[PDB]
Amino acid sequence: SLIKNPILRGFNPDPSICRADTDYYIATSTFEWFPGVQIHHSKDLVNWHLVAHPLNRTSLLDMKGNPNSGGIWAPDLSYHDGKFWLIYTDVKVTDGMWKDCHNYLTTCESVDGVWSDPITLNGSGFDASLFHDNDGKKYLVNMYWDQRTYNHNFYGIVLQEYSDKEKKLIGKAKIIYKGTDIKYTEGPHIYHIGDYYYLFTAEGGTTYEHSETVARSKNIDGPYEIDPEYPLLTSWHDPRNSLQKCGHASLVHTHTDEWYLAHLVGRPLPVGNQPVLEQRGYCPLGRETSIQRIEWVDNWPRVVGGKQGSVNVEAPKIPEVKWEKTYDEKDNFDSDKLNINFQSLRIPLTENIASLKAKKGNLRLYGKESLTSTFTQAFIARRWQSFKFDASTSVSFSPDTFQQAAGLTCYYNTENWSTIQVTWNEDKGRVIDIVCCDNFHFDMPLKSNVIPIPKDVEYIHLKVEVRVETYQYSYSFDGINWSKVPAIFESRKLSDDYVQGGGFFTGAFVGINCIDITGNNKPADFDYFCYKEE
Amino acid sequence: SLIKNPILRGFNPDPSICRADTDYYIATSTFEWFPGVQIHHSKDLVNWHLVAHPLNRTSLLDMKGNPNSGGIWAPDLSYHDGKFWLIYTDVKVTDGMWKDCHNYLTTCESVDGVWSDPITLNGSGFDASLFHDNDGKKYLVNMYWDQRTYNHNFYGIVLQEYSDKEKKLIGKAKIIYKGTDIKYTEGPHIYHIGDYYYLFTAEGGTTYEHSETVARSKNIDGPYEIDPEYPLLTSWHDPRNSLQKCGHASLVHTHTDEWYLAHLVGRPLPVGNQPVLEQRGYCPLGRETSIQRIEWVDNWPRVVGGKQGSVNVEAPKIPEVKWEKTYDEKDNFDSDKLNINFQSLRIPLTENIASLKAKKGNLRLYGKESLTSTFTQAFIARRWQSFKFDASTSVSFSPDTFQQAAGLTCYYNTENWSTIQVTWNEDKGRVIDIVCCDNFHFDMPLKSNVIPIPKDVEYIHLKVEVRVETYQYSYSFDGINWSKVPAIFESRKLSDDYVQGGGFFTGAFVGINCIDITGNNKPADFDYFCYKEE
Amino acid sequence: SLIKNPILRGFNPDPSICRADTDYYIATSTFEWFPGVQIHHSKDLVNWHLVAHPLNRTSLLDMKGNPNSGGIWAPDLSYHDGKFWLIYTDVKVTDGMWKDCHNYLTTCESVDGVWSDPITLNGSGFDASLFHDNDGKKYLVNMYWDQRTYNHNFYGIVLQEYSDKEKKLIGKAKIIYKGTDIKYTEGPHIYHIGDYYYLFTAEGGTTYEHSETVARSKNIDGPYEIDPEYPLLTSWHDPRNSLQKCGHASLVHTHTDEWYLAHLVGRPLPVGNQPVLEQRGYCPLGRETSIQRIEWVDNWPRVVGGKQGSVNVEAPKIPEVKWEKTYDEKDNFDSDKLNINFQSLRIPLTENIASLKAKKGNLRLYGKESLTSTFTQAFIARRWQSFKFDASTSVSFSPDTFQQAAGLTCYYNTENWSTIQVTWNEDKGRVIDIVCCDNFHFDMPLKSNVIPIPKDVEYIHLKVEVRVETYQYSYSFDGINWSKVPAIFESRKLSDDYVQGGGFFTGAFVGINCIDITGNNKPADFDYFCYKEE
Ligand SMILES: [Ca+2]
Ligand SMILES: [Ca+2]
Ligand SMILES: [Ca+2]
Repeated sequence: SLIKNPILRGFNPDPSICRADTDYYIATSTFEWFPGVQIHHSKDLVNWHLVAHPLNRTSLLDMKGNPNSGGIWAPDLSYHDGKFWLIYTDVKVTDGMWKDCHNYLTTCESVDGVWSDPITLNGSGFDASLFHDNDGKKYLVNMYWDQRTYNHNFYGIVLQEYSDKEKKLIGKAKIIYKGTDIKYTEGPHIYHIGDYYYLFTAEGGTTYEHSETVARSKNIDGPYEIDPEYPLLTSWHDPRNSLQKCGHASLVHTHTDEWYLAHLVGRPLPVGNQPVLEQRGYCPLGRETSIQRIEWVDNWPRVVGGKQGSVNVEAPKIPEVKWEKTYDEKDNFDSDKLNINFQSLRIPLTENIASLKAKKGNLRLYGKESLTSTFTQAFIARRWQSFKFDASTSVSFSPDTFQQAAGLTCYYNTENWSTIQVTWNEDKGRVIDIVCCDNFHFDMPLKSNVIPIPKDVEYIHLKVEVRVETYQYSYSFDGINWSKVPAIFESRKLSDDYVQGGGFFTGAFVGINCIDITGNNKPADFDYFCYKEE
Repeated sequence: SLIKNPILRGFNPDPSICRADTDYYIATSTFEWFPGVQIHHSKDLVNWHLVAHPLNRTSLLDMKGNPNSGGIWAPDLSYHDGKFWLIYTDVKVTDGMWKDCHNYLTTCESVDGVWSDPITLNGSGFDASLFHDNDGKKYLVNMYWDQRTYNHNFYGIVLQEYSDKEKKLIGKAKIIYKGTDIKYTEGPHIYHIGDYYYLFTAEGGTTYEHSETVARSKNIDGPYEIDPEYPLLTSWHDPRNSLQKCGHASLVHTHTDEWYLAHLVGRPLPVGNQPVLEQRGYCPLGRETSIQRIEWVDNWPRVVGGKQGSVNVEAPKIPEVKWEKTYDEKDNFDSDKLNINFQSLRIPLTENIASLKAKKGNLRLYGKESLTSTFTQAFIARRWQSFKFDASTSVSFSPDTFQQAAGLTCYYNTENWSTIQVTWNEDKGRVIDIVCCDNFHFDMPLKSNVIPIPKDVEYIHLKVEVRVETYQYSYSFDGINWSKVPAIFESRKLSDDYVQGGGFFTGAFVGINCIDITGNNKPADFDYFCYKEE
Repeated sequence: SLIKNPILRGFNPDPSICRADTDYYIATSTFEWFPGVQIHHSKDLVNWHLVAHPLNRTSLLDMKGNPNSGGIWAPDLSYHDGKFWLIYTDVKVTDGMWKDCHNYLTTCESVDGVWSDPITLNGSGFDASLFHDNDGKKYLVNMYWDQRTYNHNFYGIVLQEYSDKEKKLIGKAKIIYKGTDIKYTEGPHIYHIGDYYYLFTAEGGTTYEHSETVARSKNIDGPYEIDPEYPLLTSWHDPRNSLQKCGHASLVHTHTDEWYLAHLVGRPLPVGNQPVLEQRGYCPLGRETSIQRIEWVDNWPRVVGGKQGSVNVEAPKIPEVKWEKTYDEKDNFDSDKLNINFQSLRIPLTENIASLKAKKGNLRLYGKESLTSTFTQAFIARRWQSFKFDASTSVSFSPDTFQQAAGLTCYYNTENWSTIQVTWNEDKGRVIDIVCCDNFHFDMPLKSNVIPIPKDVEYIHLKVEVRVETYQYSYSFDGINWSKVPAIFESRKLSDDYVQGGGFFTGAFVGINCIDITGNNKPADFDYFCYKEE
């Protein structure tokens, strides 16, 4: 039938699409969220399911203390010589005149297997991508960073041979391409198709000015000619399109000899009765992945349906394979494996932080550092993947100080979040309370009007109802009757477009956490986690 | 004989003084600078020498990724049962509603020995201090942090028994004191002298409003009565005093039965013809350590000469012992022990970052991340310890891209520094250039007028002349004749008082670094480092 | 009965005290509020009443378009040769490197009479003051402004002879005094007492650093020796004193041969459990006037009871004379003279803006510009003179567009106010709504929850209840039953200490206004204005 974009919803940027015989994979960036690199699978490009996170051990990925929207930027997944190859970037500095980062290569016979110890590559820029040429040679391309303050930082595309035999980059690196006048030249992928090397790049920056352009050359070294009809993909000029920020693309040639282009987009909340060119939108689901049909004209790729990118796209000629949901709407924590849709911040969880074993049918979180910490948070979360949903939990917790809190949280980064918590007060004992951070402005809007929790309540039920432009928390002591808490939040405030700083690259999550400042590691028992889209 | 304050000059805050027989030691905080905790020694309290940094391995101190002015906050050094005890704090969050941190205990027979594996304490607040009572019991006191947004964060002082036998805190923790109306109640120390437990606290915050106050109780638990003459120590009311920010003190009873008080101070640059109450001063030497003489009146300690603190103080009745200087004014790097006055950022130096062995008579730095990175900088530095000095070095470096640079740097934190570098330009090849960052605003003021370096120059000499309110760099190709580079910098911009953010707790350094963004680890060889105070 | 400071409450800064035989007057500055210069009168210094505003016509005072806290700065009232002399300053630029202003002289045989057409003086600084020497010569003193960006702006005090015969300043102006290291040298007054000319000056700026110092000379010309014990007056060093910002004084010698010192103060709102040195306070009543006793020691004046100034001060040896209240708690607008405690912004009211004749027993305000206009507002208001009070009104108004609004307002300046309004909405007709501006951040907190007004309600009753740290509006359709509108405001946000910008010199007002953007001048009739302190 039809592909319906986005195919990968909520936080799923920088799609790297990869064909392995008749299997299709997209790797997306995960930034500070662990484990690293989401890999989704499809047989038909219409239906997708989340199946792996290769970077799942400290030896592959060490992001303790990483800044928000540092860590895993755009990943590159390829398949060649009977194995998968993953190029990844760990970004350590996300703002200023430098973007210190490190690029690595790991491999694996399957995407869900145990990936090899990483090979050190370079760090001259992010967006490293591995090209396997048909003569058996291999090359890394990446953007080359120019820190000089009076220059634009995006110096062009650097190319260097990689040797699998020597496990290193070899020979000299060369700038092969400088990009167009749109600039922000990044995301390089090379494809050798017929008589040309095609160099695909993202341009314009990952905002509403995002695009993809194609250039081509008879030789890998260039010089590359820019498509006369550049860009290939962009909706910058069309503020009304459902898909915005169209860029950072990768190309696949299906086994059915068809051509598809994966790319990221943003889908703004309704902007309302406001100037359409000035207010391009807020995107709480972050950067999602969409896919377009490609046709060839005069040996240049072209986006079918127009460069703005379409929502409803002609599917390839492949019999459909639908997938079961990869989570239960109500997760009862009856398995010793945490659901693949849950991630934690920066580091691998250990039994000292989170346990499914300590108490059957519960997730026990042992309190760690606050919601503001870039080190160790006892906190697991999953993506908002719709503008309307309910998420909920119930938690058993016995705090005896305000330094202890456990609850349900909507979270973007360390200075942009809100939460409803079970905590403690000197005069009222156990209470429900609300805390939030709006671009590093902190508030507790209930003040003294916290809600006392009766001593005989074992599990406090906590719910968030996300309703497009706003959301609100509720609680229940019996799991049947719910009371609203009078604090209404704006969803746009958990968006790429609202958050401050050089790194604005993830999206809204909802999850559950336990804070214990005292160092006593107080446990909170969560009986379940629900997430139901409407 | 006179104690001439400050006794520990340049960045040396939060002094914890400790007597072991006739040896006196002061520990000061080091924040992100590694190895952690400076220990100075003295026989006479007049003459001090730097002798140790106990926190010198990752198992003791792991600050990779730590924020500026996180890491080691005020330390606590004591001597008892024939060994030294060091309480220390690794702060992970330096701003906002929380101050996530962790307290640890380590021990050693000597201050310059190999300190034992750390014992885990608590994290309810920083400023942890270990009190050894005369009945063989031991207690930890620290500040208790209240995150609640409508409350002052400084909830008071918490007390908990510590068991050496069990290697842990035991029993219940209790708040014992809430502080005065000055607030910012921190730096708790308990001394059991005669019939009272005395609780010393720092209050007012470590700015110009800093003070020390004393409270006393017949029991360790309280309740504590406050000195009717509080504070014990402060120069807030006297903006003309040479010593400012007088607070965070510790008390020593000398072996001669006299009483002295170590505390931190700031010494402002000249304020010039400006309102003396308004412009209290900028302190590029950070917070330094001074000592006051204490006398007793009605069982309360009192600072001799006035609570504002005196810059010169009558020394105890102990014959003078002077110490050899701990560095050479010209360090020729002919030894394979990096001088004790050099520190590096956050992590232990390895042979892959810095080497004295690779080339005899040289410090080789293998290029790592930029001056804005909280991860791995190939950068070693020493404190500004005077308002007027020269420092210089000479460097052999062959950069082939603007992503490589090595040079001489004045540095406060990742967003406050300036540097003169040997680097490369497309058109002129190897050149001398200036880069700076002023509260995260970057500049390269030479623009195109960078200084070409002749191909036959092996070592480029670089120098900074610091002259109280301004400093300026110059360079030499022969080691004798110098040319000034026309960028004049303001010393006040590398001061606690000027830098933005919640962590402003270090001081100006001067050092040498090598940046290589490419990942090639290009070596720079430094033939010497000179530091000479005028 | 004691003098109970402040003697002039609410916004009443820069007291210039003046004796005329056995009558005592104090002139205070009015900035943008018209008519200009308040004059209060007393027989006994204990009891004061408001009696005049000299600057009540455009030819004396034209402030159309003046910036906030521009206009009438400190005035100077004297009595010599059987008449009153008023020096006043019209400030046109309140921030940046200049303080463009103009000084004038007017005279009158009585404070409440018709003052003479102004004589043009100079513009070299504000705080001009007319000194009448005992030999018939007269002199103007003022501060002399230095705009140079690398200098403190306060160059010192300039002296120049003023000729009543020629109606101008004659001879050369000369700098006679440079001030102390406190700087912000301003507010010069000269008194020839015995063998000395005493020059009193304000220093430190009109914040918590405010003070007064005294210097003396045998000649009017200097050189002036500064009091060894300076300052004469300040509470800077005592953050707990009820009177703060003590400075900008004037000295009076009573007919009973006693000496008193009028000066401004701020009285902060309770600061709560917050650091007392850091949070010195917010003053919604602006700068008020107090009076101290002076005694003489070694021919230097000294404040009786300490430099900090006392709240309750011993009265002079003059029989008590108490005054009638100068307004009715409930003003029914039955007189055709608007009460003396009402002022308007910048310009004289005319019949086209406000009328008491149009409809007897009502104030009719004919709609003009918005609350953000520095030109023409149909808005009359009176000072907050206590931290606790109720003010109310009732209004008849038939808006037919959201461009029309009439109501009750708490107001500091064009970008700091709030109001409850009768206005109009497309779907609901006449409604009550809330508007506020917080340092130029505008909000309408009710959003869609406006309150419909029944068509049959003629007068809508509007009230504010000010209760120390907060205040809140209510309305009543029957004048008996009031309902609170759910929007709580912070009184601290209508204070000198909160408002942003270079001019922060007035204080909180409450009044009534009518806005009609359409240009149709729609009338709003107000039946009464109530102000009741408790
Ligand atoms: Ca369960
Ligand atoms: Ca050497
Ligand atoms: Ca009336």
